[PDB]
Amino acid sequence: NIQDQFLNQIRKENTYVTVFLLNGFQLRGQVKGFDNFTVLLESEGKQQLIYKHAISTFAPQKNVQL
Amino acid sequence: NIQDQFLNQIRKENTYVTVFLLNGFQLRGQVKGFDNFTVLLESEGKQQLIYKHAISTFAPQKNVQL
Amino acid sequence: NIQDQFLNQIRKENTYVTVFLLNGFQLRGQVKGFDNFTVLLESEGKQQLIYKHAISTFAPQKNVQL
Amino acid sequence: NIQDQFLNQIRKENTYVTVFLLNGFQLRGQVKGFDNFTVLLESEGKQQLIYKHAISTFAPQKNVQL
Amino acid sequence: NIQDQFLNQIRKENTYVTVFLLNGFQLRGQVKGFDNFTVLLESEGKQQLIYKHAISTFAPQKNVQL
Amino acid sequence: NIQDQFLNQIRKENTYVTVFLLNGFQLRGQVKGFDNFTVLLESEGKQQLIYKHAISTFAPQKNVQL
RNA sequence: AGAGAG
Repeated sequence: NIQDQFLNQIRKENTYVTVFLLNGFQLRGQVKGFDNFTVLLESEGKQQLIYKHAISTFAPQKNVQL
Repeated sequence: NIQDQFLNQIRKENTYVTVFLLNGFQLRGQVKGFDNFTVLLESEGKQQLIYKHAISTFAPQKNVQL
Repeated sequence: NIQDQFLNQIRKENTYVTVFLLNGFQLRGQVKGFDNFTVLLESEGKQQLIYKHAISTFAPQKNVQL
Repeated sequence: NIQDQFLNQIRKENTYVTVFLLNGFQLRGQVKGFDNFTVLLESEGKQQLIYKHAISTFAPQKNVQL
Repeated sequence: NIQDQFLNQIRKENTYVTVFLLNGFQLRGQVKGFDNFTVLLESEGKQQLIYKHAISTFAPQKNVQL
Repeated sequence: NIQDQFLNQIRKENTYVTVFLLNGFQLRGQVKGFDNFTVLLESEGKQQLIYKHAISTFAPQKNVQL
């Protein structure tokens, strides 16, 4: 499982991440949680629960070790 | 399971929530209930059954306790 | 199950619902049936079979009891 | 199962159908086949295999008995 | 199973096929193979692995035998 | 399985692929890993985790053997 | 957030 490798690191190394969404919107934050369906993003003040189905791409601040 | 503590908790506390849809359209209100597939939002007196497949992000009012 | 309650109640009541589609399009009419994948809507004497995957939000005209 | 009722009739009564798609495109034809994933449309000369996932709505030429 | 006789047959006969994507973009070519999730199209010398979730419609050259 | 062959072969060969996204967006880089849900792409020293649900087409630079 | 595909 890359996805889970990727995301748990980005989570415990508190990396800043841009989340690109399906529509083109770009969100920036830190991942504080994830399950099979959803990502929990700390992003500009707020806790936003993102549906994985609406995410296109994670562009990390610093590249992850996998 | 974060999705489900997120949703149940913002439901118990009538947190005011911004739901952003996949299309960009954004909706505002409170979650009356949810199941596997759908989120019942009240939106100023009014009921909207939203499919979660049409939902991108929950941005609640202040931060819940997970 | 909120979806099925919500949806059998609007079918029963013969409620006028706005169905916003994923593209923003809006239909209106009344529900005549559903299954796990589809909603049959009458909208001006015409039956339209809508897939639930293309639906965003059902906004009914009087809130529902569930 | 409405979906299958609907579609098998529209198929054996050779009804003309507009298929509205997720993007708004409108296609017109007769259903010559369907499986769980796909619809076979006779539509302006050609046999087009449509993915159900890309279909929003079937608007039949004459309303179906269900 | 229509999808699968459709695809295998247009693959055996290098039928020229218009694939319309979900976005409207349309692509033209021949199907080299397919699996559960993906259609290998050759498109003038060139290989494109397309996810079927990104595909709306197959419009082949003349009509195949199903 | 064509997808996994296709994709392990471009990962092996270190091929330059264009990945067209569902929105039309184009990325380019090379595949470093995949799982059943995601592709890890390096595109200019940066790792991007793309979901397969957001991918339309992988257009590689030299056709693949499968 | 009222529908004809590069």
